[PDB]
Amino acid sequence: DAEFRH
Amino acid sequence: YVVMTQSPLSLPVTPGEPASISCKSSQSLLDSDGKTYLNWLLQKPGQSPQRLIYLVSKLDSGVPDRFSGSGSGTDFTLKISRVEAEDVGVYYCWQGTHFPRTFGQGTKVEIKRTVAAPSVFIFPPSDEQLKSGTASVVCLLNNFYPREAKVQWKVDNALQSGNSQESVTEQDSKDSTYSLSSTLTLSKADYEKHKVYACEVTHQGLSSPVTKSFNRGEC
Amino acid sequence: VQLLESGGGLVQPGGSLRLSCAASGFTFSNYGMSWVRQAPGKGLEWVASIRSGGGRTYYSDNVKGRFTISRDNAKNSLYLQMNSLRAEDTALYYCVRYDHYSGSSDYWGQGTLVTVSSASTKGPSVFPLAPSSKSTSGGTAALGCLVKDYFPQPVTVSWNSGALTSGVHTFPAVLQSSGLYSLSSVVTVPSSSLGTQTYICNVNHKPSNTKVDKKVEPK
Repeated sequence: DAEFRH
Repeated sequence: YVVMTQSPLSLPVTPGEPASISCKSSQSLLDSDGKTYLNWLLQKPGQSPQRLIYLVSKLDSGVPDRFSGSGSGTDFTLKISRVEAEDVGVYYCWQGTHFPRTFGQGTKVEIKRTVAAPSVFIFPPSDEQLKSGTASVVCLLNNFYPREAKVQWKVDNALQSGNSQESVTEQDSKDSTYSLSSTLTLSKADYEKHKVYACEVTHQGLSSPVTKSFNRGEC
Repeated sequence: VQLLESGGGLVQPGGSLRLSCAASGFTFSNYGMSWVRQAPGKGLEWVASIRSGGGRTYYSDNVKGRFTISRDNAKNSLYLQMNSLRAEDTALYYCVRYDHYSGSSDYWGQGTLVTVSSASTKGPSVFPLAPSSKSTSGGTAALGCLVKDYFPQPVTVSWNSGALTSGVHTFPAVLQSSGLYSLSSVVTVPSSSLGTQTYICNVNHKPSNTKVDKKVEPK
């Protein structure tokens, strides 16, 4: 999921 | 990299009673944006996973408020205030703070309903199968609780070994029972050297061990 | 909102496979998507992600250089091209939507099953489990279908084309020593219906193009 932010 | 650890891995709970599942991460799930991306989903028997909770404590669409989530840092908890039969299944937490995405191992919730004895049915092989050279005998144990059930095959009173297999359903979402299918398989020749085929069921709900049988020929 | 995966099946080690996910019920182009896998009897493991913008992708360490995720927004489709497959890649593969509004993945598809093995495809034999006598003191009969010796998974069973669902138990398959699967599906019905009501199990084994509708009659 973190890959979609940052 | 970020390991998710759940506990307990198996959670039997009496309906009406609360339940708690712990979820712990190897690193804090507090993101530099100030949010904590910890989530909970449930996988029911024979179904796709469905989300229950996001951002630690937020209820997803359609999710009953007996579900709640709390925690911070590396320490989190899913709570069910009053467990219902429909809550049966495997619960997973997962973190969206660190790449890559990691899930917990899963916690199977079991509902502890009242003891129910199995209804036992025996099935002789079909003539279709007999034509193909083999012979399967099925013993069915329907809608019982709890899960522990002993099934032994006897052919002309001889205890069988190494020629049977069994399968058990997941706990039913509606009546919280299990069902078991035991299959004894022989060559047609072997099957035709005997008369009496019996499956013997032992279960805590039964007043005494139960035998269902038939005699081969007019099988 | 629906995510429908296809393309799973049997492939030899070192082989290739191409999975599809047809999406509907939402504006597909606006959402990040991922593939997540579940090996039977085990947990959830993230496989790959693709953003809504720029065709940017992400892969778990296990599949780097072998899997390629992509999307066709015009077809509302997600794709997973899988090369150099290994036994360890055997799993149910789910299409999963990322909800940026909640900072977390929400919807899961139904999954499509990938089996990596050198074992041969085999279609099942479908045998009737005939309702005999009585079977119960209380006016209930049990009948069913034995689906024997198939590979790979999965097999689906319905009764009377979906009309009959009450009291149906389809058991999890048992992996036999030979490497082949068997399962049974059973239903309890009123004893009085046996004379008039027709019972047919509809068995589907897609990997072998097998479609069987088997009429189960007493005696």
